[PDB]
Amino acid sequence: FHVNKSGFPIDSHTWERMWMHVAKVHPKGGEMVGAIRNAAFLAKPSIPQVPNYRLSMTIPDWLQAIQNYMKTLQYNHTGTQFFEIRKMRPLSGLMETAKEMTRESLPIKCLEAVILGIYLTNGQPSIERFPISFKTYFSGNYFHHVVLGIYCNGRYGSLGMSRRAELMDKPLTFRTLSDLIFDFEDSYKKYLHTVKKVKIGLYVPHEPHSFQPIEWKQLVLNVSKMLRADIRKELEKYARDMRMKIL
Amino acid sequence: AQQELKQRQRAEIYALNRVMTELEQQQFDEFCK
Ligand SMILES: *CC(=O)[C@H](Cc1ccccc1)NS(=O)(=O)c1ccc(C)cc1
Ligand SMILES: *CC(=O)[C@H](Cc1ccccc1)NS(=O)(=O)c1ccc(C)cc1
Repeated sequence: FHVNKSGFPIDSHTWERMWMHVAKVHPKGGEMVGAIRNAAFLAKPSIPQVPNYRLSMTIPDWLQAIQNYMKTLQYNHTGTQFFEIRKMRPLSGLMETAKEMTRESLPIKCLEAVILGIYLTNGQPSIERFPISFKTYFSGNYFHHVVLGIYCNGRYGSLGMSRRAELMDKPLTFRTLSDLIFDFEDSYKKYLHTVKKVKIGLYVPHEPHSFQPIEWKQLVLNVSKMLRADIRKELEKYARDMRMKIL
Repeated sequence: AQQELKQRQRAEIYALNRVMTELEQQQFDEFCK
C-alpha cells in the first residue's frame, strides 16, 4: 500500500509506481497497463456533483445522498491512495483535504471516506459523528478498518467506504451503539473475520476550523475474550457518556 | 499546461480502477469456488 504525497497533478515517481503495482498483481497486467497508458484518447469520466442538503430531504435522505456520492467516487482498487490523510492532523487541515477530494473527484478508500463523511456532515448539528475502528483476524493476518459512526434522534448508523457492501453504510435504525457494533461483527462473520478489537472515538466537533485532532480511540475494547453481554455493557456506558457530553 | 495532466490522469485512474474492480471480483469468486 502506497500513498501519494505529491498532490495534483501526481508526480512521475508515484505515478510510475502505481502502474508498477498494477502490473504485478494483475495476472495479465502490462498488456492492459499499456492499453490505458498508451491510448491517444480516453473517455473523460463523469464528475459527480457534490450533494447539498435541501429542505425536502430527511436526515436519512441526506445520509444516503452522502453515501451515494462516495460510492460514485468508487473505492480505490488502484493500490495507490491518492489523498494523504495524517490521522493526527488538526481537523482544520483534514477538512482542506476533503475539499481536495470533492474538487478533484477520484477514488477513495475507508479512511478518506471518513474524513469526507465528516466534511459533508458538518452543517447538520442534529447529526453527531464519531469514528469506529476495527481490528480483525482472518487466516493468520490482522486487518484494520474504519467507518463514521452516526448518531441522530436516538438512532445510530454509519457512513463508510469498503470493498464489501456490508462493512460501510448502515441505516439510521439501530437503537443502541451496541446494535450498530454487533451488526458489523455479524457482517464480518460472513467473510470469516473474527473481530479482535473495536475503537470508538469522540464526537467530531462541527467547528470546521477546529485545530484539534480527531479523537480516534477514547474507548478500546478487546472483543475477542469478551462475551456479548459484557461488550454491550461497556459499549452502552460509553455511548451514554458521549450523549451526556461528559467524554 | 497543468490542468490537462489532471484530466488525463483522472481518466487513466478511473480506466484502471474499472479493471482492478473487475479483477477483484473474479479473484473473490474463484476464491469461493
Ligand atoms: C479501511 C481499509 O482500507 C480496508 C482494507 C481492508 C480491511 C479489512 C480486510 C481487508 C482489507 N477496507 S476494505 O478493503 O474495504 C475491506 C476489505 C475486506 C474486508 C473483509 C473489510 C474491509
Ligand atoms: C464465497 C463467500 O464467502 C460468500 C460470502 C458472503 C458474503 C456476504 C453475504 C453472503 C455471503 N458466499 S456467497 O456470496 O454466497 C458465494 C459467492 C460466490 C460463490 C461461488 C459461492 C458463494
